[PDB]
Amino acid sequence: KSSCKRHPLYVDFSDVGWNDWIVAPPGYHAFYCHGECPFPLADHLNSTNHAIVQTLVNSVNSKIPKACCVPTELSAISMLYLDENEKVVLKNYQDMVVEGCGCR
Amino acid sequence: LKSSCKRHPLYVDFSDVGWNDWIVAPPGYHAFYCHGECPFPLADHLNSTNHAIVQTLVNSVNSKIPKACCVPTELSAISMLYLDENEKVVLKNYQDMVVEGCGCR
Amino acid sequence: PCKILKCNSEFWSATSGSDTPEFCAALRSYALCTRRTARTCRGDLAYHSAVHGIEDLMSQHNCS
Repeated sequence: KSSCKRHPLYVDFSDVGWNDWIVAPPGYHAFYCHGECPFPLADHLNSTNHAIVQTLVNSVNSKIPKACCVPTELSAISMLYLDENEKVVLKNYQDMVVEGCGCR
Repeated sequence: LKSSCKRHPLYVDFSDVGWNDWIVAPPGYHAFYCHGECPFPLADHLNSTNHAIVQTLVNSVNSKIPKACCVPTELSAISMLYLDENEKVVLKNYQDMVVEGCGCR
Repeated sequence: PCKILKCNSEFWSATSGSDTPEFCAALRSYALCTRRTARTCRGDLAYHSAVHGIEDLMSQHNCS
């Protein structure tokens, strides 16, 4: 089974219905994190002490789930929406793009 | 049907994981863990990132994209005792040891 | 200044909880909460996720 790494994901706002409020852009590359968090985890700069302990505990007791593969580095994006009396508004939305993954 | 994202108990016994070979004190500790579904809604209440919202929304349209994952979003530190080469008791604070809270990411 | 944080936490009490058990009256009231803070949430991501989510539970549970 594949390890924790970033995967591509382009979000088309029309496909999720957010085209009803987002003027620009039509979509964007969000990415996503997926994959297993196995022994050892330290090879990941991003893997918290808990993520290590949980994974170690999991190797002794299977009933305790492994650490999870999630974004640990994110970037922001600018988006355009409409104001009252249909004026354009620019807003920066944070944690929109996965720059990196890690076990947590 | 399937349980939501919340903290669960977990006591880690260092002897059970073999870390008793280096940790003098404590014998174990309450680490906790996060588990559960991240379904609609998620912001502040379940506490998620804009990405976790987008990923979850995308998932509701395309099942092949996984939901946001339930993970610790608040962690606390613990003091631990070990021996150096002098075989003297050293106290070290280890950060991100205890889950204080969960959320979707 | 966007009140979905209030609205989302208030519905995350009624549902769940404790389909239709008995309503839909939790979905009717949450939709109204959004419908009111509508003007203070034009550029809010969760607000639009909320409004988009409510719609999906409305058609599945077949209320109205």
